[PDB]
Amino acid sequence: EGLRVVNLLQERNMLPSTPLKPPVPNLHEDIQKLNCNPELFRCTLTSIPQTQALLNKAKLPLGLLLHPFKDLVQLPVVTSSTIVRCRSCRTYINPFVSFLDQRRWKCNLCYRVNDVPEEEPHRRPEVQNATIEFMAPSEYMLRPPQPPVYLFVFDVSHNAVETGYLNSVCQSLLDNLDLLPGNTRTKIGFITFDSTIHFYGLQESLSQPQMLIVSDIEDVFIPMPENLLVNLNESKELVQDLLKTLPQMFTKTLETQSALGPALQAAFKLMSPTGGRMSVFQTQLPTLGVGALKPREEPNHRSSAKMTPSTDFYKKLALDCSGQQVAVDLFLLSGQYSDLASLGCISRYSAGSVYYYPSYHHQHNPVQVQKLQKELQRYLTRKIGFEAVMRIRCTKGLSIHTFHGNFFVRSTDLLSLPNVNPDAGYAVQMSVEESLTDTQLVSFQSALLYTSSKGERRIRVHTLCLPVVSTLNDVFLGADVQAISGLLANMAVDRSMTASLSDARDALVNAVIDSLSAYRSSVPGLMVPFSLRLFPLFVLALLKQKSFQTGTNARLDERIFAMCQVKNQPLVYLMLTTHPSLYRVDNLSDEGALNISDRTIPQPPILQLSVEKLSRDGAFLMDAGSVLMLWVGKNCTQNFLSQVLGVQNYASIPQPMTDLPELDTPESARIIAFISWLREQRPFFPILYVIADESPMKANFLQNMIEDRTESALSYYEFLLHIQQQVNK
Amino acid sequence: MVLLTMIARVADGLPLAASMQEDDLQQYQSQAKQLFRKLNEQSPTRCTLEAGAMTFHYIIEQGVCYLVLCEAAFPKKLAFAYLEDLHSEFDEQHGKKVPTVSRPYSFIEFDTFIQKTKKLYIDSRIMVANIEEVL
Amino acid sequence: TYLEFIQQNEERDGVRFSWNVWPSSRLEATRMVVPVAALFTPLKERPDLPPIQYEPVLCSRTTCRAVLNPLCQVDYRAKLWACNFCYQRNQFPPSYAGISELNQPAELLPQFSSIEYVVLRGPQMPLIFLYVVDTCMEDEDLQALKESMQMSLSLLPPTALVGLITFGRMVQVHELGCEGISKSYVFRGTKDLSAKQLQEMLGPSNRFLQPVQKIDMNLTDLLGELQRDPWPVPQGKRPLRSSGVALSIAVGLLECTFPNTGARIMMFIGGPATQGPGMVVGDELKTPIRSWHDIDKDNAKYVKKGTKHFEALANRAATTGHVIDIYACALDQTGLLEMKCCPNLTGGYMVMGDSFNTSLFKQTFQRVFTKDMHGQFKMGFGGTLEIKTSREIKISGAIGPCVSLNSKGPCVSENEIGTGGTCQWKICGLSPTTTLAIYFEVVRGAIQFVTQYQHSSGQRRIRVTTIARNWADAQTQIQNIAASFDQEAAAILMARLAIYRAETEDVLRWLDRQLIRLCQKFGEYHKDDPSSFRFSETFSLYPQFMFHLRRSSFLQVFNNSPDESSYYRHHFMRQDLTQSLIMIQPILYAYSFSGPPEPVLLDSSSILADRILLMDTFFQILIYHGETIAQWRKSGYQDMPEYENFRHLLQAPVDDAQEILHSRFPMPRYIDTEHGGSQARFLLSKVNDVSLQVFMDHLKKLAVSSA
Ligand SMILES: [Zn+2]
Ligand SMILES: [Zn+2]
Repeated sequence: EGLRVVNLLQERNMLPSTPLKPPVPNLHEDIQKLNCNPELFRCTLTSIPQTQALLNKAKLPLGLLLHPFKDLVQLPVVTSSTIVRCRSCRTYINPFVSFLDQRRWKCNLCYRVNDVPEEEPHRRPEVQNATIEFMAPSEYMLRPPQPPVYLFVFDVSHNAVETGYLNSVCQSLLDNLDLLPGNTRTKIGFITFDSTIHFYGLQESLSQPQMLIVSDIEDVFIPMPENLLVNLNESKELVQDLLKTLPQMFTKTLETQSALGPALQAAFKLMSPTGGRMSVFQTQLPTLGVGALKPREEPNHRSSAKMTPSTDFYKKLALDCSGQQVAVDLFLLSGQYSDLASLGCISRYSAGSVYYYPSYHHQHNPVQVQKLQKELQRYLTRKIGFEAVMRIRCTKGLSIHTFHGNFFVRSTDLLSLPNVNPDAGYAVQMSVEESLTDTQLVSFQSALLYTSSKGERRIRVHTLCLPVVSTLNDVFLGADVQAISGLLANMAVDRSMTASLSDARDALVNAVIDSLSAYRSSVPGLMVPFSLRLFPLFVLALLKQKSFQTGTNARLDERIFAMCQVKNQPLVYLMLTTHPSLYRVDNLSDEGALNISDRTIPQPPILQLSVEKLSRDGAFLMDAGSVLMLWVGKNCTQNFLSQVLGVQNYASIPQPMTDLPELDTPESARIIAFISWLREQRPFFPILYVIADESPMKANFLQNMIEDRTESALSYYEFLLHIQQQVNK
Repeated sequence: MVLLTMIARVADGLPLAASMQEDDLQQYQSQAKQLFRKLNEQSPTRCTLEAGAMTFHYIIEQGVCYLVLCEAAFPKKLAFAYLEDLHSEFDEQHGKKVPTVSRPYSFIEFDTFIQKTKKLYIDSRIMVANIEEVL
Repeated sequence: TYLEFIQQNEERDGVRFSWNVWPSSRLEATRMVVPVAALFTPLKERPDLPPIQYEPVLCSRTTCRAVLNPLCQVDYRAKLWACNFCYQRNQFPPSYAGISELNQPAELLPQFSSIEYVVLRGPQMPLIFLYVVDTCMEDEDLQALKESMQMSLSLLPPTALVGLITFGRMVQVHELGCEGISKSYVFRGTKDLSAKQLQEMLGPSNRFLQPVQKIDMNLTDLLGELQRDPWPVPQGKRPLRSSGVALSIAVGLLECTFPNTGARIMMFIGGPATQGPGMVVGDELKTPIRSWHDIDKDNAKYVKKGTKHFEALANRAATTGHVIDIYACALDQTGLLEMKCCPNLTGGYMVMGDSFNTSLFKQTFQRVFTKDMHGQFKMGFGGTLEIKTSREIKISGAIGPCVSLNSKGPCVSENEIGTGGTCQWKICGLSPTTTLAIYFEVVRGAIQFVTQYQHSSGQRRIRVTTIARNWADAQTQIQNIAASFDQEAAAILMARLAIYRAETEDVLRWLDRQLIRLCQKFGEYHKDDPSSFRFSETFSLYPQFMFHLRRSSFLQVFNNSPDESSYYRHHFMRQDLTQSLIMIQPILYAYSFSGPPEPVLLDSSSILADRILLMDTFFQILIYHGETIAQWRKSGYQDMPEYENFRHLLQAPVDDAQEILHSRFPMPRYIDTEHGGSQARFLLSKVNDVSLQVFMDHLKKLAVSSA
């Protein structure tokens, strides 16, 4: 372990060769063993400052990062006829409560003594598991459990037809039609739109589905009281025929304008009585009707930091969908500026999520074609919850004051989540409202009330316990650098809209300065604690990420989507994208985890993101979470060209090489064994393309070398030099 | 002459199945749950309750309450005919599993039959008391 | 013979005048009780005239431009003809350079005073049929209406264009043959749409108006899968029926796609409009539809606003040149009163029944598509009627299915009647039976009727009728005029005036004053002696016609629903003389053992018990079985072989009925009742101030006293 001090100017090799593990809170052995999984619930400071003055001195943000609906390997379910909650703050009984009278327990959040109901009480599953799911009684639902409703809204303008996205989306719905979450209550519907809005009636009594057109754009309505949202079980054959027909209905269209606004109003009216998931597919700037947006000139590498929505239309509409338990997921497949800064609001405030496919085309862009294919497979098959609400409770004295993520905050900090998807991550920032002089431990509890796809009201609960410290040194010792970077990233996105991108970048740099300057005054080189040895590196990576970079050719919709990913993804994938993992893979061996029965899985050491680590004589795999990029040197060995790639020379490697061939070699075995171990750790299948070469014009591989310099950004060593000039000014 | 149908277990007011379509509901669904709580082994097995502009009709069979709400001008004759169509089907499909369940709305998927039978009555082509008294 | 003259001139020229000799002096022309007027049937069929395929020879005077006709003086030596209207001398066109005495052009023969020209110069347009179907009705009625439409669709030419609009709460414009999807454009039946708006919202043949040959199959599969309006009807409510918005969309669709061409907008409703503009009644079943009693006491808040909406649609469609038909079958009323202008201003049909699922409607509807000896529909489209007169004759106006083109000229009179202020009228739809009424004013004489229309075959045709009537010899003015009176035509022409003033509001006081004035001018009598009054054979039937007219359902609207009044008046303002007389005064026949069937008087003194009557009102064919024959029939004498003569009797009126029961366009209702039956009221109410004898006594008392 070690509470040592690091001079970053002498190390410069401080990144370990093994994956970073989240810090263990300085807790007793019996308390920590029950603590929540760090993948689900984690804090930036595992040792909570006792006072707000202490927290202000440390110059580090206090906050939580949670992934509450993540897929689990084992989930205990309590079906108790009564759910034991505190009579004052309604905190669910949890492993960190205190049984004194054995028939009375003390709440660990408000300190009130409660009566244990006639229903070894500390052996109960509610006390033995920090993560647990309850069965919500009838008082925990405002209405009968809503059925699963899936409404798909397709843009079919002339530009949308040219992309060809409709073919894969309809084909993906066909392949996954029986895998959609839900029972026999499952409902489905379809809407297409260009300059007018098109509904689709689905009745078995008819030879074919009927297309109903609403052309009154300023005054939309539902043309039929039935057969628009149909039961998938009963209309399976008709839904299939409509999916097989849609890609061919608009081949010779001439509609160039898109009435996205009115189409969403119609879709909202259709889903309003029930709620559910609304999948919008858009390919261009909306220009017709309400919600129309003006064109905007893109920036260039010469542009300074000089973000926000153009209209509040899609924000007002999302809040309408939120009140009706409707979540809007936005699929943007645009080859030109579509003002995602405004369209994205439809997903932020409805607990949806946005998906971006820049310059999608069914022939010219095979990368985005397979990317949409893989993301739709997960999107349509992953579990789902409906009409959900989440509450975050913390021990008296601590107060959540800022929320981050896709939802709507109601009164008394009630998080409205029309849908809850298992790939969403949320962030919270809190402060010490009252000095924690009384207690030495504090707890945090998130409760996720939702309706399962089977029609059962469930409550998933996580509880995290942390100790309270009273010195500056103990706050620094328990700092979670990745969690701090994740919270800072979410805070900078808000600063980007509230102020500007310039102020967001300054606040990120000043975060490292003030934090380390506070540490220096509390102890020649750049001295940092061991828990923050990677702090300037990760913050530098934020400043070179697509969200906050400056001297790049990043376009408007590009940057907005990166910020959407910061606000919506869990911590683990923010880090994988921001600071990718680099391994040399032209010489994999058997020091790995050859424990998984019949597979070796090599474990190459993690390299730092510098070209100085590369070599024109070998090949290197980069893991950026969403994609695996395999850079092969111009002077690579002949053993790697044929036994792994299947090629006889560097000059015959296919330019778009969409993946690796499973050749009959032990070379193409270890690498396919190590890749398979990486892509089995995540739900969104990361496409691997070896397209990365010395000259594919797709070697953005070098962009992820965040330690090196460029004509517009500092190098890592220069960054430390810049930091040092300030810490001891 | 619109719709609101709820099926519950009389002993504990446990919800079994329901069916609601708006496009308020919060006030009358509450009253329908106050009624499910008051019903016991002394209550009338067939009754009609007056709620101002609305009217509750229910029957009790096999310890299972079948309740409907509608505007008062809806035919009282058709309300009980509709509840009879629901009882015979629900008792035939789940009547022997009702006294064993514990989750609320353990028979949600009865939603379908309620709604396909519902449209057969809201399209033209016993005891009376004030609900405020019972509550 | 004056009777032979009147008959032969209606057969040849399709005209029937009130006076066939015209006043030559201003004193007589002003003192004319019944005006000089004409019942004119422009497209009357006749013993096979030769369709003449060349342009009409026009007078070369820019003002006149009359058509060459048998009244023009022709000099076959100088190749000149003199206009009978303006006296302009005209050189023959180059094509007529070879005409001769022993072989002269058709337009000069007196038997071709009425003649039709075919003008073939531009590409012919196909016919257009737009079905506007109501879906707020029972399944028996909807299925029966669907069956009637598929029969009409099976009779259309392959090149005819068809569109389908269905409505109820919403209005759906169907795009036919979109292949694999069957799409439609849905609109709110709650707000009106203009022709420009509808053009923008929707985007030779259109996507909505397709040839029958290329679409009939997709239509047949669509027309057979139609269903009720899916919106529920709560207890005690009428369905939300958007008839007014459905029609304005049907009108607006054709106005922006095929203007100035023949087209039928066929609208089939199963109830009144209950929503949106044009609404006739609210959706409360407890509030009954307005009655004439309600109209009089201002207890009908929708009538005025609903009428104004359909009058705007009718004038939009008449300006564009399209036809609107109403086929209204329901138990209660349907709003024909507020919608009457659409088939009245245009030449559209108005059919009314209790159910589309009747032999009455099914047969009436197929009569619409009756073909001639060449397999062509008997309909005409976009007719333009121009009338030219001698300088002494002026046109007061027209009454009938038409609309003014507001073309001024010297023939236009100041004193205007009905649709006046013009010498041109547009008739968007006409049949061989379409009859107008033109009223004239004198300020031989000749009148020329020129009717240019689109034949159902696509050919452009011009029908020219030139008639002449003698000026009254001044040494026998009122004597020659009196003998030329056509009491049948004058009665219908005066009925035309009365109905028009009543339907655009005393009218009976005007009818009575003109009858008394006619008695005092053309009757024989001593002063203050009613016993001395007699009428000539020329005028003797006119009082009996006025008696039935002032008591008829055309002027006494109470005892009828407001829709029934508009329906009766609709068919009276379009019919010829023979059928119009039957409307005013039903013709009666008798069937008894003592002799063959005979025409008897319309008096209660004909209602015998041992007799079978056959009364023909234009709208009903009734067969009354007197108390004696009704008992023999209730007994069973007919079936006995001893009484085969009692089978000739009870089926002779049923034999003569079927012949006329298949000719009349609106198939008249067939009634069979007897003494004691509840359906004999229609006979006792048409039979008999009080009675005709009492009516004549009062008339003779007023005619012989002060003027
Ligand atoms: Zn508590
Ligand atoms: Zn002339």
